[PDB]
Amino acid sequence: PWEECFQAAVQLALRAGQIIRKALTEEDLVTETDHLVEDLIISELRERFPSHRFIAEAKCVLTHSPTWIIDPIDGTCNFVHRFPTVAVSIGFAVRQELEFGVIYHCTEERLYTGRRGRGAFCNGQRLRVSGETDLSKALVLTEIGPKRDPATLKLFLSNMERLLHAKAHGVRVIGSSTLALCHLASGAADAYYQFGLHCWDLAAATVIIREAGGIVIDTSGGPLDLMACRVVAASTREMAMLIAQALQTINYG
Amino acid sequence: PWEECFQAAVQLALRAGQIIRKALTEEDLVTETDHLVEDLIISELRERFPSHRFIAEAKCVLTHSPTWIIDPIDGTCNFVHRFPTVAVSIGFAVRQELEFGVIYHCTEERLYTGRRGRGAFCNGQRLRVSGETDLSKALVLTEIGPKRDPATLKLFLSNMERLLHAKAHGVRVIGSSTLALCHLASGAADAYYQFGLHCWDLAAATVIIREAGGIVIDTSGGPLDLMACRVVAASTREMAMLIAQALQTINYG
Repeated sequence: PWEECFQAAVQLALRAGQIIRKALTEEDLVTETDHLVEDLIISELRERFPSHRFIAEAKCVLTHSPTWIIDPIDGTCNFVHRFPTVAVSIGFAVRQELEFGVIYHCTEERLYTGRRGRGAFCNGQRLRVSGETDLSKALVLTEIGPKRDPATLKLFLSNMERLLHAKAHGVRVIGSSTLALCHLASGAADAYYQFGLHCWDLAAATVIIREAGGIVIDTSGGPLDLMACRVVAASTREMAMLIAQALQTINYG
Repeated sequence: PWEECFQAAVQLALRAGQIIRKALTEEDLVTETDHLVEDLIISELRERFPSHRFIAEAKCVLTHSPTWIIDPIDGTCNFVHRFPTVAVSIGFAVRQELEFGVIYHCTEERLYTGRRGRGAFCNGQRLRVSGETDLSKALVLTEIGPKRDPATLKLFLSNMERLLHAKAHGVRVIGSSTLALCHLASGAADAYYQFGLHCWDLAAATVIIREAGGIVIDTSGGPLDLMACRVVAASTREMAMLIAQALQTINYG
């Protein structure tokens, strides 16, 4: 698939961002809009492409038929706290390979879109990653998984410690893996990494991060594995490795 | 002092944000705008209030005469990386006590202003902190100091570890202490904490964080000390303590 679905996704992404931007208007039970958004998006594509499959929130089991990997609201915590960093992400795959991705920054109203072989764009502007190969001039982004047990957050702190020790020019934790991947998608950041993020968070962000220079691999260096809750994206393969090589396998799924 | 200076600060903050928003337009030597901004701001107030003193970037030595504590650009790193989170902060003090504060989010165009006894406002909207007393429902913000030696970033990771362990509902690192303090200033965040941040970073943010419920104290619980590169702000005295009590003295100045 191509064009028709891509346009449908954009329009849904936008309509969605609106309902969630609006939902943010006033004063933990607003996990209803999440549904409403996912409900809006899916009930419509499921009615326009009846043969398609849908992946959202074991479950993630990607087939060869065109499937939509959707994250109605990335950053619920931000949302529940009205911290203006939340998104809607719609990625589309066919033949078990990511075709396009659409990500809307609801409050800032930034629409990141990337179609394979067609490049990446954020509100009309064509995104290009940075060329940053030196991990000492890198601006690394990350997210603290959903866990909290002393064991998992032992390698978390240490892993961040390694990057910091690595003389890392700076690390940011914005609470929205998708939007963080979108910063890397543009000049904004030089690399992202994490464990515990699901397939619907990197589905769309990867088509973009790729269509704009960038590289998305496994926390091992190996090829990207949607099923494994782990990823490492960066401006260049150089950086993509120094980060991965310096990481330490934690365990999510 | 009061009114006249406050208006002058707003206008300078705005004009400043513009030059820096504009400076962000295109493709590490743009540490000139920093000067230009600080130069603009100071050369004008120093010409409108000749008897005033100015504090900016030992140095911080606050007197009883009206002095301006200025941070021309908070978040140079973000700036150097075009990560859309950078600010201009202008705080004003008289009688060794903070009178008002003005903070401009250059890209988002958000103008946080707070005058003691007159409350806090962000673009006309009146800010109020959250009521969050439970550290398990808190959204904590922080910043990694400018250091990197293994010792200082031993308590950093551990201190964050303690909050996380404390079952902290979430932690964010946006690279802009002022703007983070402004999120806490509004509903956005429930608490902030850090070591290694200078007096010009919390000068203005404190008048605001206070004029909106909020509390700003020392990482010890004691009263706020501008001179010490350390602060702990929060929605309520409850939270303000759990955070402080669980911290571990690091050392900056």
